Amino acid sequence: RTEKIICRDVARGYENVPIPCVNGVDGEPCPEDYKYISENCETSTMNIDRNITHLQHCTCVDDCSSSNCLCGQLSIRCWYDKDGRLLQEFNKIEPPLIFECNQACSCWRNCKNRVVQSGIKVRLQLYRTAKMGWGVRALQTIPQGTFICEYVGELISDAEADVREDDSYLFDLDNKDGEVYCIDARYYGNISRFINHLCDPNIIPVRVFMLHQDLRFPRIAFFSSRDIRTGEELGFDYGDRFWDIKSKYFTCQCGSEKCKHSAEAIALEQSRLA
Amino acid sequence: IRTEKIICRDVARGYENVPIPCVNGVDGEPCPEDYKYISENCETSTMNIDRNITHLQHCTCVDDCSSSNCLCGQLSIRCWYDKDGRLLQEFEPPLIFECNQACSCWRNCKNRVVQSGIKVRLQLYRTAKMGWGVRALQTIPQGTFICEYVGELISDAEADVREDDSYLFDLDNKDGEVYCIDARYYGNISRFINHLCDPNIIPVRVFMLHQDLRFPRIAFFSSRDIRTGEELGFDYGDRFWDIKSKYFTCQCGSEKCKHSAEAIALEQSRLAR
Ligand SMILES: Cc1c(C(=O)N[C@@H](CCC2CC2)C(=O)Nc2ccc(C#N)cc2)[nH]c2c1C(=O)CC(C)(C)C2
Ligand SMILES: Cc1c(C(=O)N[C@@H](CCC2CC2)C(=O)Nc2ccc(C#N)cc2)[nH]c2c1C(=O)CC(C)(C)C2
Ligand SMILES: Nc1ncnc2c1ncn2[C@@H]1O[C@H](C[C@@H](N)CC[C@H](N)C(=O)O)[C@@H](O)[C@H]1O
Ligand SMILES: Nc1ncnc2c1ncn2[C@@H]1O[C@H](C[C@@H](N)CC[C@H](N)C(=O)O)[C@@H](O)[C@H]1O
Ligand SMILES: [Zn+2]
Ligand SMILES: [Zn+2]
Ligand SMILES: [Zn+2]
Ligand SMILES: [Zn+2]
Ligand SMILES: [Zn+2]
Ligand SMILES: [Zn+2]
Ligand SMILES: [Zn+2]
Ligand SMILES: [Zn+2]
Repeated sequence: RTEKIICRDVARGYENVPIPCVNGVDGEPCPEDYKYISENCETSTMNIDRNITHLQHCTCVDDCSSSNCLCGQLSIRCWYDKDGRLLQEFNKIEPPLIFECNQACSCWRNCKNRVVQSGIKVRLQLYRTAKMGWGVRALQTIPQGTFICEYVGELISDAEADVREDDSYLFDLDNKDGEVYCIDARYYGNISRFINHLCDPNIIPVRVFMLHQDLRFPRIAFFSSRDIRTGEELGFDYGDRFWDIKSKYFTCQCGSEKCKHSAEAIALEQSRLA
Repeated sequence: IRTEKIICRDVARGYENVPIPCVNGVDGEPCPEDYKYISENCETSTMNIDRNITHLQHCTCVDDCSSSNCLCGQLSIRCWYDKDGRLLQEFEPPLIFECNQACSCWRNCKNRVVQSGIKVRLQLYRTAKMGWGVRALQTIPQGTFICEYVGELISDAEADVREDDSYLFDLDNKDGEVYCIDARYYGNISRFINHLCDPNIIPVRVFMLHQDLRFPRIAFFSSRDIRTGEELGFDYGDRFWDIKSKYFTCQCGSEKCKHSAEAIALEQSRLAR
């Protein structure tokens, strides 16, 4: 079947680049059972602290590439290299919080510590996969450590998440201390709502602070964990919490030799304990 | 002969769509730094703007929002944008409702002028008699968006007690409590726009990515064709000058000046008759 292009830009011009949609698998048209938003939204108010006097900020008179940058120190160091990519030694299993520079800092808008707030730069495509519904793939090579996109949706409380019927787009912010919040991309979301789980993932989520530092509401940034080839599907590890629940209802279709959540893998992890 | 020096390549530090340089060919005054340049309004207490996406009025247009059927255009009061993004008015103050994240239209539709930011080239420069001012670096057709009045959102009760009121902009909320934008400590290029009795820009209230009626945003549009080099200015209003004329008079130098010593005396002469 021909790979028809069915939307020139699912983001309707809201991103720095278009995100087209194609389907060469079945007759499903472009997905429209949600509202594309490029930045997080609220229905009920979350009362995010946006008091500018509450911000920690730097006093740098350079490009914030020195070890003197107070915003880099809020994460030990600035984990961005000169090209805006995560460093090699960056912890990819236990990422630190990133504090980017903000409107209170003395530095310029193009300092070295503003990667996520500058938006999508790589060419992505929404496409129909063979076995996992819609997915997202790269239309270019992407070096390791490159910012891909943010997990964008509706900010909700943990209590609201628990009464939501469809949890297939629910991202837990993992607030360890105090009030717990989630991003639900079911009704409002961006391209990230279509990114599938891979047991051999090529992107990782990182918690980032930009225009506010209300620690209840980290923003979720995906960075590539290795070099990604053109045409390669993007995916992150949804985590054992997700699969511990969902695997009762469906198993992983990633098809990797390393797959941890397939029907075969589940049967092995069960036949063992027996 | 004193030469003009470029003393800052961009007072906005890269936050605007274009750089806004500062020059001084008048005196020894250094680039103004007794404030924090911000490109968007800030808060220093709980304002918590209502951004509930489900409560935004929005349109369903599948075109570029150029038709009269666009709900957002229909909500706008006594004004509209032409095909080039220029504001036309009837001349009750105008009120603009731009399209937003809830509308079905694209980010580049015809009802997105103010939210797309500064497009005209402006310069902060030292004036002869009015301190710093802002002038055009290009021809600006009538109705063109110039810049937004940006600063610290405060309640009118807080505005009543601020010590330096030289940068205080009253939003004049009709229904509900009144709020103000104070650009004294945090502000953008607009904090430097002087009063002119022959003004060439006008402030217009606008809603964009929220419709929290406490906080219209203030957008300046040209009220006539402006030539390169002309100082930009708006009418600060009689309420400003009724109070401030005790302390200083208007130095705009226009033959139409309303607030010089001579104009005030003449107005007092007219009232006495
Ligand atoms: C992967 C991850 C998450 C996360 O929420 N995943 C989602 C899966 C992906 C969403 C796109 C769906 C998840 O588990 N949903 C979920 C769980 C249970 C039920 C039920 N019944 C329903 C839905 N939260 C953090 C991570 C991290 O890697 C690190 C962190 C600090 C950013 C914190
Ligand atoms: C001009 C204007 C305003 C406005 O606040 N001006 C400022 C002057 C300019 C600021 C850049 C300084 C103003 O008066 N300050 C002020 C008044 C009294 C005292 C004392 N003691 C101190 C300071 N507010 C609207 C307008 C309009 O034209 C229409 C509107 C609907 C947008 C509503
Ligand atoms: N590895 C996977 N194996 C099977 N199904 C998956 C896998 N990854 C994602 N999915 C499906 O996609 C859902 C998660 C969505 N956030 C991803 C986009 C989804 N594919 C869609 O078409 O809307 C899951 O709840 C599954 O239904
Ligand atoms: N027409 C005017 N005549 C005299 N002073 C003016 C005039 N317009 C503005 N000013 C001065 O500028 C102040 C308002 C500021 N928002 C404008 C920028 C100011 N010129 C500065 O250098 O910072 C007023 O309180 C006056 O001190
Ligand atoms: Zn810094
Ligand atoms: Zn910086
Ligand atoms: Zn900083
Ligand atoms: Zn798998
Ligand atoms: Zn419309
Ligand atoms: Zn609209
Ligand atoms: Zn529109
Ligand atoms: Zn005057």
